[PDB]
Amino acid sequence: PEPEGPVAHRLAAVAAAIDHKLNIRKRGISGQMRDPSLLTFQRERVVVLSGQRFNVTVDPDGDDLLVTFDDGTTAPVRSAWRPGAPVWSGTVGDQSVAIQVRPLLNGVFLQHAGAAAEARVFTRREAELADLMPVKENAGSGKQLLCPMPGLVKQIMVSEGQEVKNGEPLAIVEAMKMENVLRAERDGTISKIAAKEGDSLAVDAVILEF
Amino acid sequence: LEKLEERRAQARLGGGEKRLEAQHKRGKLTARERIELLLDHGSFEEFDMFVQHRSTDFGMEKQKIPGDGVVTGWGTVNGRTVFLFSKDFTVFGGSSSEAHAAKIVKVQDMALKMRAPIIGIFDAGGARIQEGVAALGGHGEVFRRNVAASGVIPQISVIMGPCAGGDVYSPAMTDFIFMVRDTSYMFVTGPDVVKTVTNEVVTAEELGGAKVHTSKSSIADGSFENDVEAILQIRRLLDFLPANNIEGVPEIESFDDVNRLDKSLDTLIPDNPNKPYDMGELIRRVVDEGDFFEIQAAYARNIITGFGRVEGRTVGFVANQPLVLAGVLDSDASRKAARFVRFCNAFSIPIVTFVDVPGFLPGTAQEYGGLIKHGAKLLFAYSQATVPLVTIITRKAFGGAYIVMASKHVGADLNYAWPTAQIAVMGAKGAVEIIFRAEIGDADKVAERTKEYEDRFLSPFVAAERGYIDEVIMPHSTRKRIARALGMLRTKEMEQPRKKHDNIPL
Amino acid sequence: LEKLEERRAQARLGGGEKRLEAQHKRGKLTARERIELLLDHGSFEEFDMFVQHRSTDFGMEKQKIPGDGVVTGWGTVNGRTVFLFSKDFTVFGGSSSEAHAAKIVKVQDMALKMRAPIIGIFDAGGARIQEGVAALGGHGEVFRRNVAASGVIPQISVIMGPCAGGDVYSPAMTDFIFMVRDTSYMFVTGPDVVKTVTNEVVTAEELGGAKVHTSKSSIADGSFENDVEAILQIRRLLDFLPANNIEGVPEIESFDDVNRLDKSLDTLIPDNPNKPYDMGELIRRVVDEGDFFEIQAAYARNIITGFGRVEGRTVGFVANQPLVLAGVLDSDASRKAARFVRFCNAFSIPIVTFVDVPGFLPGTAQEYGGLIKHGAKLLFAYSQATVPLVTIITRKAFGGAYIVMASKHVGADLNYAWPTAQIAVMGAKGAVEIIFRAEIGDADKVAERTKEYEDRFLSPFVAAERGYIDEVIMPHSTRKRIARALGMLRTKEMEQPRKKHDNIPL
Amino acid sequence: LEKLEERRAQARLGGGEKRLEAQHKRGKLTARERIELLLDHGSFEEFDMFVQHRSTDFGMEKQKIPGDGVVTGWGTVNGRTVFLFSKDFTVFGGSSSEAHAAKIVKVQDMALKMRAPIIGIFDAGGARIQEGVAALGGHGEVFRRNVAASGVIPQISVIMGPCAGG
Ligand SMILES: CC(C)(COP(=O)(O)OP(=O)(O)OC[C@H]1O[C@@H](n2cnc3c(N)ncnc32)[C@H](O)[C@@H]1OP(=O)(O)O)[C@@H](O)C(=O)NCCC(=O)NCCS
Ligand SMILES: CC(C)(COP(=O)(O)OP(=O)(O)OC[C@H]1O[C@@H](n2cnc3c(N)ncnc32)[C@H](O)[C@@H]1OP(=O)(O)O)[C@@H](O)C(=O)NCCC(=O)NCCS
Ligand SMILES: CC(C)(COP(=O)(O)OP(=O)(O)OC[C@H]1O[C@@H](n2cnc3c(N)ncnc32)[C@H](O)[C@@H]1OP(=O)(O)O)[C@@H](O)C(=O)NCCC(=O)NCCS
Ligand SMILES: *C(=O)CCCC[C@@H]1SC[C@@H]2NC(=O)N[C@@H]21
Ligand SMILES: *C(=O)CCCC[C@@H]1SC[C@@H]2NC(=O)N[C@@H]21
Repeated sequence: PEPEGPVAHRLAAVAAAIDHKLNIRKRGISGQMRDPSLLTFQRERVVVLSGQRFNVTVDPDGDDLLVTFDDGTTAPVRSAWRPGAPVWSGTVGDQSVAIQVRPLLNGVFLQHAGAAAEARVFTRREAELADLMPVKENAGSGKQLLCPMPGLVKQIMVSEGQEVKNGEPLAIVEAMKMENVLRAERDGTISKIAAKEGDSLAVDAVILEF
Repeated sequence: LEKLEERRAQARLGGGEKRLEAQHKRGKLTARERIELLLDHGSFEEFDMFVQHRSTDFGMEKQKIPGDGVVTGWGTVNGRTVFLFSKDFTVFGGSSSEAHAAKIVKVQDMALKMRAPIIGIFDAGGARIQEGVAALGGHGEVFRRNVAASGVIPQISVIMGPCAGGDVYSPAMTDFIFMVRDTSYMFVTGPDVVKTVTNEVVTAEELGGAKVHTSKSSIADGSFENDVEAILQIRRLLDFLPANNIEGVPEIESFDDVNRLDKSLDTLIPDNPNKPYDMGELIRRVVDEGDFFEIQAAYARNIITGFGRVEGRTVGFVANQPLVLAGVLDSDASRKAARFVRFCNAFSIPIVTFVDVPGFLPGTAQEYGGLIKHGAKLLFAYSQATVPLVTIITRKAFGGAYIVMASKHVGADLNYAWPTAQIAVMGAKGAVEIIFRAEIGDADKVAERTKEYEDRFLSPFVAAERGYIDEVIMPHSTRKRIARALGMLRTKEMEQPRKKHDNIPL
Repeated sequence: LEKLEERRAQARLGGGEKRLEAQHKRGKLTARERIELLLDHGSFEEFDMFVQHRSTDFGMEKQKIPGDGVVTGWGTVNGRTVFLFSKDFTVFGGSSSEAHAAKIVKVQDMALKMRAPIIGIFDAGGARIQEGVAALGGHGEVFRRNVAASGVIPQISVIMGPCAGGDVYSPAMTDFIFMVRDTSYMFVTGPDVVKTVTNEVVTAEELGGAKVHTSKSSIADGSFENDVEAILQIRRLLDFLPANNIEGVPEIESFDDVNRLDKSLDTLIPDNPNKPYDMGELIRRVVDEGDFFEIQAAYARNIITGFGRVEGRTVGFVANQPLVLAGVLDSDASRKAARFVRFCNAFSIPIVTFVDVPGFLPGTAQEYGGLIKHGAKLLFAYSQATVPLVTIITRKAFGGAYIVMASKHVGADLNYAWPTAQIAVMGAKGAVEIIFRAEIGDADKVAERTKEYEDRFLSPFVAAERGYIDEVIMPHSTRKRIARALGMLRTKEMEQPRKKHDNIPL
Repeated sequence: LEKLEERRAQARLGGGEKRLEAQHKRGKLTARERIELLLDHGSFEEFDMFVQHRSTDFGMEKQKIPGDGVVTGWGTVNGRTVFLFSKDFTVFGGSSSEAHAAKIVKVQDMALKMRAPIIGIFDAGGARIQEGVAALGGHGEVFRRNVAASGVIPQISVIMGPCAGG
C-alpha cells in the first residue's frame, strides 16, 4: 500500500533530507575548476513517491533541516543517520520515527508504518524532463522452466498442482562439483514434471511446466 | 541585437517542430535536453552554433541547417571540467558530414589539450551518402584522435538511438559504452543487406539491441531503463574517475570507518565444499557505505568487475563468482577482467582481487575458440601492472588459475589468505590417481592416500611456509587490513622496460 | 681430468638409452640434436649442465638426474647472437620444476640484458605434480619475464611435442608459435577431464593438433612436416627479424634491380567485375627475388600477411585476397592483421598494404561474435603506428573498410591508386536506391541514374581531386614506386602522446 | 589506359598555351621548367596533380583547372632528399586558395616529418579574392608551419615574379 497523509509527508521529508546530506557531501570533491563556496544550491525540490508529486523547499536551520510544503505546512527533520545504515531513526515534526532505507538507481526505497514506496528527488527541470519518459511493461517468462546449464538433477522440491511465487526454489542442478539452485521467475501452478531426481540434462532442456 | 537572438532561437530548433515532437513521442529526449541534464546548471558553453554544410550535390544546397547535426561544447560536472558532443537525429538522421566531423575534431583536440574527459552521445545513421568520399574522410579524422587519446583522458560513449556503419567504430575504441533499452541499437551492416545475402529475416532489436550487446557480444558495459536514468548514472560514474593519467583518483569525505570489524564474514564460506556463496556480498561489505558501480554485470557472470571507494578514494575490484559456472575462468571472463585491469593501470587506480577458482572450463568449444590466448590476456594484464595490487584468497586456488589471479609470482604487492583457503596443484583425487598410477587396483589404499594428501596439501600452510602468502587472516579483519595496505602502498613507484608498446595477444 | 669428461658424457644421456631410442622411434629428435641443428657449427655454450632438483617427497630423492629436464644456453645464428632453451621429454616427461624454471629464468634475464632474441623449444607435460605449489611458483616467474620482454626482444616458440596445462601460457605471450604436424599438440585441459565433465570422447590430435591450431583456433602461425624442416625454417625467419627494438632491420646484398618494370601487371585485374584474382601473385612479383615468408597462411585466408625484402631490407605486407569470401573483412582477418601490424610497429619494420575490399561480412554470426570491436583492433593498430606506411588500392575500396585499410585519414604517408580503383561510399545500385527512394517504382529512370552514378563516382578521381590519393600510377610501375618511397621514408620521425600504455580493445 | 596519360598531358598545361607563351615572352621560365632545372635528372615525384577548387561564387564553378595553381613534390639535389613547391602564374595569377594552401601544407608537413630541406618558388599575387575569408585561412595554416620548422630544417625562398599582400 502506498502511504497517505502525515505518513506520506514524513516519508517525503526524510527523502529530501537524505538527498540534501548527499548533495552537501558530493560538492566537496577534489579537483574542481574553482572553489565550491562560490556556487549555489537550488532550494525548490520535487519529491516523487511512487507517483505522488510533492513540491517542497529545503532550508538548513541550526544543524538540522526544515522542509516546507505547498500547504504552508512545515516539518523540521533531525537525525544522526549516515549512508550505509539500514535504519533512519530521528525526529520529523514532533514525532520520533524509524524508517527502513534501501538503495536504488537515483533514489531510495523507504518503508514506514506498513507502507512502502520508491522515492526520487529532482529539481523542477529534471522533473519536467523525467515526465517525458514512458512507463514500460514487462514481458514475462515463457510458461516453463528450462535448464540454463548442463548438469545432473540433484533434488526436485515442488509437486504437481502447486501454486508458486517468485524466488521459489524449484530444483537443484549440480555441475562441476557445485550445486545450482533454480528459482521461479513468475507465479503459477506446477502442471507436470518432466525431470526425475538423478537425471542428466542438456542446455535448454525442460524441467517443469507452468 | 534582437536579430542575433532570433538567429540563436532558430538554430536551436534543428530540423523542425514536427520532428522534435516525433522524437518526444518515441520516448526520447533531444540533443540539447540531454546536454542540459548532464551538465551543471548554467555551465554549458557551446561551440560553432552556426556551422553549415558546403555540399552542392543531389539538391543539398537548398537545405542548409545551422549546426549541421551535432551540438558541441564544454561545461562542468560536480565542478570538474568536461567536454562533450551530442548528435541530433532530426538533422539528416544525425548523419556525419565534413563540417559535422570538423566540429567533433575541434572538441576532441581541445579535450586532449586541456587533459579533461570527453563524453559522446550517439543517435545517428552514419556517413551522409550525398557527400560521398568526403564524409568518410571526416570519420577517419575522428578515429585517429580517439586512438591518440587512449590512456591519456577517459572517453565515455552513450548510445541513445540508432548507430550504424562507421559510427560504431568510434565508440568501440572508447573506454566504456552504455545503452538505453528498447530505443537504441548498434550494428555494422543492417537488416536489409543481411536479408539479401544470408536469407535471414531479423529485426533491428534482434540484430543489435541492448540485450544482445550486454549479454552475448562483449560490446556494451551496461544498459538503463530510459534516457534520464542513463544520464544520471553517467554523472555518477564521472565522480569515480580520474580526469587524466597524471592527476590520480578524486577524493571525498567518507561516512564510514576503516577500523570496523565484520563478524558475519566468519560464517560466509559453507562447510560443504559443494555449496556456493555470493561474492558480491563480500564486495558490498568491504567497500565504503555499501556503494558499488558494477561494470559488465550481465556478461560473463562467472567473474565480477567494478568500482568502489575505500577511505574515500576510488578502488577497482575483480572477483571470482562461485554462483555461476562454479567460478571457473573462461575466455569471456578473461577478456572482461583483462580490459578492466588495463584501464585501471593506465589511469593509476589500485586493484583488489578476491580469488575462489577451481580451474579453467574444459571442452572442445573453449579450445577451438582460442582459450590459450584469451586466458593469456588476463595474465598479461596483471603481470604488466605497476599500480598497487592486493589479493585475498577465500576458498579455492588450483593450478594455473592460481597463478593468473594476481599471485605474488606475477607481481602482486600483498597476498592474504583466509583459513579456508586451499592452495594446491589440483584436487586430491586426481593428484593421487597420477602419483600412484600403478596402484589403483585397490580401493582402501586409495582412500588412505587421498585422505593424507588432503591433510597435508589442501590448506594455506605450504604456501605460507614458502612465503607465497604474506599472512593468514581472520575474515572479520578483511576491510581493516585492505584499508591499511592501500594507504601504505600509495607511494609505490615502478616502471616497465622502455618500448614503443607491448605486443599483448589479440 | 677424465672424471669430468665422464660426468659430462653421463649428463648428456638424460633419462636413459631406452627412452631416447623410443623418442627416435616416434620420429622425433632429442633436445640436444635440436639445439645442434639450430645453431651455427661449434657455437653452442651451455649453462647449468649439473643442476639437480631438491624435492624429498614421494621418493623423488632417489631419482636425481643432472640438468632437471631442460637444456639452456646461447650461440649464434648466421653470426648473430641468440639465447635458447630446449625441454627434454625423457626427464620426468619434460615437466617443469623449481630448478628447471630457474634455468629458464637465467637465460630469459640474460637475453633481456643483452638485447638479443630468445627461442624456446617445447616438448613437455607441465607442472611436475610431486613438487606441489613450488612448481607453480616457478612457471609464474617465467610468465612475468615474457611480459617484460614483449616489444623489446623478439620471442619465438617451437612446439615439437606435447604441451599441456600451464606450459601453454608461455608460448601464448610470445610473438610467433610454430608446430610440427602429427607429433605435437596443445591444450589447457586434457581429454580425460573433457570426458568426465562434458561426456565427449576426443583424441589429443582432435583436441589440439596442428590442423586445429593453424586453421580454426587462431593460436599457431604455421606448421611443418618434421623437426628438421621446422628448425631450418626458424633459421630462415631469424634472418628477416631485428635483434631488438633499437637496431633496425637487417640488411643483405640483393641480386634484384629496384628500377625494373612489370608489364604483365597491366592485365591482372579482369574486365568482368565478378571475377577474382590472386593477390599473392602481385606480392610475389613485387618483392626481391620472389622470396616471401607468409604468416598465418592456413587461417583467415581472406587476408594475407608476411615478410619480404625490398632493396635487401625487410618489409612487411598486408593484403586483401579476392579468392576467399570476396576479400571482405571479418573478425578473424582483422585479428590476424592487427597482431602483425602491432609487431611490425614495435620493432621498426615498414608496412606495405594492398587494398581490394568491398565491405565487411554481414550476418548475426558476425555481430553476435563481436565484429564491432574485432574490426576496430585493425583500425587501432594502423592509427597508432609510427613506422613508414605505403598503401596501394588495386580495385575496390568501399565505405569504412576503405578507412580501416591504411587510409591517409588514419595516418598513411603515401597513398597510390591503380587506374581500375573504385573509391566510394558504396555501390551505385544501393547509393541511388537510397538517394532516389521516392522514385524506385520505375525501371528506366533507375537504370539511367545508376549509370550516371557509376560514371561520376566509381573511379579514383573524386578522391584524387580532394588529395586523398597522392597519385594515380600505372600498374607496371608499382615496385619502382614502392622502393623509391621507402628509401625516402627511412628518416621518418614521429611520436605518440605520453602514456603508460593504450587501452586497445581486447 | 591512354586516357590517363591524356589527363596527365592536359594537367601539365596549366592556364593554356597563350599564357605560357606570354610568360616566355617576358623572359620567365614556367613552374615545371623551374622544378626540372633544380632537381637531379629523373628524380621528381609529384603530389596532387588533379586537385581542384570547390568554390561556387562569382562564376568560379565554370573554370576548374587541375592543380589549382601550384606544383608540389619531392626529389634529390646531388643525391640528397629535398621537398619543394612552385607557384604557377597562369592560374588565377598564382593566387592562393583553400586547396592550393592544402597542397603546400602537405609538403611542409612531410618535410618536417622526414627532417629534410624545403624550397619555395614564388610567382603570385596573394589571396584569391573570389574565395573570401576561406583563402585567408589557408595562408594562416602555412604561416604556422613555417614557424614550427624554424631552426629544425633549412627553408629557402626564391622570388621569380610578383609577390604581393599576404
Ligand atoms: C539509421 C537507420 C537505421 C534509421 O532507421 P529509421 O529510424 O527507420 O529511419 P530512416 O532510415 O527512415 O531515417 C530518418 C531520415 O534520415 C535519413 N538518413 C538516415 N541515415 C542516413 C545516411 N546515412 N545518410 C543520409 N541520410 C540518412 C533518412 O533518409 C531518413 O530521411 P527522411 O525521413 O527524410 O525520409 C537507417 O536509416 C539506416 O540504416 N541508415 C544508414 C544508411 C543506409 O544504409 N540506409 C539504407 C537502409 S535503411
Ligand atoms: C604430457 C602428456 C600429455 C603426455 O602423455 P603421453 O605421451 O601419453 O605419456 P605419459 O603420460 O606416459 O608421460 C611420460 C612420462 O612423464 C610423466 N609425466 C608427465 N607429465 C608429468 C607431470 N606433470 N608431472 C610429473 N610427471 C609427469 C608421466 O608420468 C610418464 O612417466 P612414465 O613413463 O614414467 O610413466 C600427459 O602425460 C599429461 O597430460 N601430463 C600432464 C599431467 C596430467 O594431468 N596427467 C594425467 C593425464 S594422463
Ligand atoms: C599580382 C599583380 C601585382 C600582377 O600584376 P599584373 O601582372 O600587371 O597582372 P594582373 O594584375 O592583370 O594579374 C594577372 C591575372 O591574375 C589575376 N589575379 C591577380 N591577382 C589575383 C588575386 N589576388 N585574386 C584573384 N585573381 C587575381 C588578375 O585578375 C588577372 O587576370 P586576367 O588577366 O585574366 O584578367 C596584381 O594583379 C595584384 O596586385 N594582385 C593582388 C591583389 C590586389 O589587391 N589587386 C588589386 C588590383 S592591382
Ligand atoms: C570431478 O568430477 C572432477 C571433475 C571436475 C573438475 C573441475 S571441472 C572445472 C575445473 N577445471 C578443471 O580442470 N578441474 C575443475
Ligand atoms: C548486391 O547484390 C549487393 C549485396 C551484396 C553486398 C556485399 S556482401 C559483403 C559486402 N559488404 C556489404 O555491405 N556489401 C558487400
